[PDB]
Amino acid sequence: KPHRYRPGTVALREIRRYQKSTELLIRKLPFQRLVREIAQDFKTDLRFQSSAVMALQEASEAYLVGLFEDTNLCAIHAKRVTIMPKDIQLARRIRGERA
Amino acid sequence: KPHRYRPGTVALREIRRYQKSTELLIRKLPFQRLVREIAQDFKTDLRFQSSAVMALQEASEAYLVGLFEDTNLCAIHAKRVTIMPKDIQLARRIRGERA
Amino acid sequence: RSRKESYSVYVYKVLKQVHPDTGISSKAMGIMNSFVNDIFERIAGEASRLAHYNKRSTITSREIQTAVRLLLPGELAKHAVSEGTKAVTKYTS
Amino acid sequence: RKRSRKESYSVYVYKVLKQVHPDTGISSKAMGIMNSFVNDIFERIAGEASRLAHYNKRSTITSREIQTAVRLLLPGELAKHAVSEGTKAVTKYTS
Amino acid sequence: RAKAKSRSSRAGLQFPVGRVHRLLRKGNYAERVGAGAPVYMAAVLEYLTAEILELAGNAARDNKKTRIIPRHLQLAIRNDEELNKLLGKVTIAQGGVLPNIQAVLLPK
Amino acid sequence: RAKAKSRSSRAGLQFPVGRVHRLLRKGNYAERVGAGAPVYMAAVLEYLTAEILELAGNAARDNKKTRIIPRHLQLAIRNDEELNKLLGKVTIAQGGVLPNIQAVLLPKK
Amino acid sequence: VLRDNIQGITKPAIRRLARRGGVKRISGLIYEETRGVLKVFLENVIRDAVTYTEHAKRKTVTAMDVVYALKRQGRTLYGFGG
Amino acid sequence: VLRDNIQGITKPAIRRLARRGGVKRISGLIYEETRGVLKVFLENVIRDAVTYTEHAKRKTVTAMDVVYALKRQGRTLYGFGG
DNA sequence: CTTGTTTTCCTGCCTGGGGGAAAAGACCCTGGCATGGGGAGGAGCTGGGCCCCCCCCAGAAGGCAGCACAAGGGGAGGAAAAGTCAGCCTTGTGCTCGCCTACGGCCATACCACCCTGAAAGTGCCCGATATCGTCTGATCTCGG
DNA sequence: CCGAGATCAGACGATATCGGGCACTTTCAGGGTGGTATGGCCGTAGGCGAGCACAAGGCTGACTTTTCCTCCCCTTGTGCTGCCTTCTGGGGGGGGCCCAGCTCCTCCCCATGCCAGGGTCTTTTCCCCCAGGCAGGAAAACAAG
Repeated sequence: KPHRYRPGTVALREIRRYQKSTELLIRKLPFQRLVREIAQDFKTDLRFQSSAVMALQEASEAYLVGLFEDTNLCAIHAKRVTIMPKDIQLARRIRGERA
Repeated sequence: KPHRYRPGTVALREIRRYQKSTELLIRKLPFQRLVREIAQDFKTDLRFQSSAVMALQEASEAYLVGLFEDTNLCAIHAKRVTIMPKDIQLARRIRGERA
Repeated sequence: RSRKESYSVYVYKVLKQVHPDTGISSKAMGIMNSFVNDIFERIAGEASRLAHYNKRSTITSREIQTAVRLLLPGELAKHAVSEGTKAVTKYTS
Repeated sequence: RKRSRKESYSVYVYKVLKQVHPDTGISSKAMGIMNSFVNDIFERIAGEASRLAHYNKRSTITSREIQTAVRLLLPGELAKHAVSEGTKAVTKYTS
Repeated sequence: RAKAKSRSSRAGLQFPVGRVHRLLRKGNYAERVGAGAPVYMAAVLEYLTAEILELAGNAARDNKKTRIIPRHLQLAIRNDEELNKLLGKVTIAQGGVLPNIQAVLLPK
Repeated sequence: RAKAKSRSSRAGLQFPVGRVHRLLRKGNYAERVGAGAPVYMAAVLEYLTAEILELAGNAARDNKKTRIIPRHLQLAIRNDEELNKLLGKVTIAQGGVLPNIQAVLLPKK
Repeated sequence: VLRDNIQGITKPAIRRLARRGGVKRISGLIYEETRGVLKVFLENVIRDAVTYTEHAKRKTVTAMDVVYALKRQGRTLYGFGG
Repeated sequence: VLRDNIQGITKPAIRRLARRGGVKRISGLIYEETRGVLKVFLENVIRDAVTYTEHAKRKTVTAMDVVYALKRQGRTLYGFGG
């Protein structure tokens, strides 16, 4: 049979790859569509400076990357390796987003 | 043999009694003596308004209660009821006071 | 001899307008004056930042309205904006 | 017609860069970030000094207020060195 | 309004339009302050006043008390979801905390 | 030192004392701005800029690069303990994150 | 761009974000929670950016509007100006 | 007051503070850990307040100095002036 | 412990695109001069923070019994991960249009500054009336049998 | 499901302290008038933001295997809780004292305001060097015998 990697080594390879890089991980167009759909609920016929959408993408990705670091710590505290939604809820509650 | 309360009931009664109260839960003189000790390393021969030491006390006692209110969640997340130093450390790190 | 000013002659006139049965303690009055002093600074600072962003040198009502919208939650902002607009509309004419 | 001119710290950041590290350049995005950093800590210190001068009912922002704002805003060694360099700059500007 | 009286009465408020204007002018927020800014601010502040005083009076009446203490203000602020979001980083002195026990810490 | 020249060269700074004074004057901070307040701020900002531009230069030299990019500044800021405290709530665009793996999430014997 | 655009932050993208965050294993329900979290955060930031745009009497949301909105919530962003 | 008043925060006091936070069971190291946490926080506050005190050329630490030091850290305090 | 198998780093070559220096200009910092005004300084008053003493009893400290919960260990299953394979939709390029934001010029009306007066509110004095303490039962919760 | 025993809850006598109201004042808000300068309105332009073909190919969506991680149950002993007794020290009252924080009057040095002038900072060109891409080779972990 061909060569197959043991579960959990490609995960660390991806961790190192995406930590050594500075690229944006969400594709630009699906996020731009999300931003435009969200802003319509606030005001219709809204134009977006491309730099504004890019700034929103960078801020959102920074937020999610920082939140996953608080989630991984909760998952390690609970004597686990896998992160679940309860970890995200606890991290948000403690940091002050759910009270 | 005399009557005895099973463990946990007195703790819950104390929780109910101290959550319905408003008074200060730290003795005033031992806290004033600690404030007048911390201030010396910054500036000597400092005077201290009673209002100032009261403000410090009612700020620290709301900091510590709010911190234990997060340590309790950090203990419950690990399928526990006892609160341990690791819970306090995790709560503080997620809050941002330890990073 | 000096005198100090506080929102104690005005909070106790709204308290007797909304609940004309209950009183208020000195410590509660101090807390409720600190609340007004904090919210005033919040709104005024946000309006100042807005006016500086838009290269204006005058703090109008349309800056206070935007500061209120930014600073307060949904229903609180909706009611505060309407109260301010009613007061401004009656004051002007 | 003409286009309105913009102002930034991109002439002084580069001057400091060539003093502390003579042979390395700086990219445009990095210069843009270093332009927002200076503005951010300028606004922080200026606001702290303004509130400081309002607390003691003073109308003038002075090196005293700037020094106290620096001591209140920066961590230990950063505040020590910033206060020392600012005091040296003020002493040399006066002498 | 055409009647020439105090500016708070002219606006229908109970908060001081004059001293709010003076505080806006001498607080160094902008070089100029409009005429309707104090009126708007003394109507937002007076509404935020009656939103907390009403709930604190409700809390005081709920405990057979005819006076409002810091505990009543804390109860009102922390029980109202919007006011707890506004004053989320504010410590009410001598206010205590809401009565709250996690359901996992109760006997089964 | 007594001179008739630019106030930046009179104080020994590379940052604009005149611009810093003008921004303080038109920033609505106080009615009056003293003579030594712009000199103090133009030196505090210069020291902080020098600190970051030295740490980021070190980081860029550690990556075999002649040019400073946002990743180098992010590395400098998050690797300096006293600078990470000053910029703890700040996002650096295209700065990435500090590489780190928890000791639990690693292969064992 | 009117309906069902939240399913554009795909499972691989959320996996890469967690990998950069140091996450070694992910449960299958994490994605529908991270999407809600991202929607809430974006709805909080854009709500203030649009308020700034309306106050400026403009019809285009600018990078300065986004940067100021982010700065308001204690999430200062360096790089796009300000 | 010169030496070792951090133990003036007795274990019953820490237990009462824990009970007011909804804590049912406490380990035997929470007391030392909490004393450390209390000292770290008081050191920040009674330093940011003494900074104001020496800026006002005063030797007494007034309640307003403490209130401003708490406000500048995000922990606004109502009731002690302001 | 080896050998085979992927993935990563290294190095040389090619290339392109963007950063650093030069050039013209324009605009704001500086120098000079006159002027008001805030605060630095020297008194004075007195409020309050510090120090001391005496008393008590309320709470902390130590100990003992004992029990229930944290933690280690074993087993089961199910559910992410890793690897293929097919299609789709992102992105880069290029082309087109027109809408909106910014600049310029003009002016008008709104805000600052100043001069006075009066009335609002800030402080002090005083009185009553509500919150609390204390004792007595009444109800409810907890735990053994 | 049963009966004791502790603990909280309600209620009335009462007592002091603190909220609420009345008078003096004093100090700040408001009316009237002058002046100017900021912001609103109209007009112009062009920059950039939106919309549309067209690949192609990298990326995403789906199916299979399976391993290992999460979850549950058991058991032990250890650390936590609960109650009793001791003794200390925190809380309270009363007095004395001296320093420090607030106020007031002088005036004088510092900050401000305005005009003339240039030297420093801004924007546009451009070119050459540093960083990106890519192909071939060596090294390095990784896993199955």
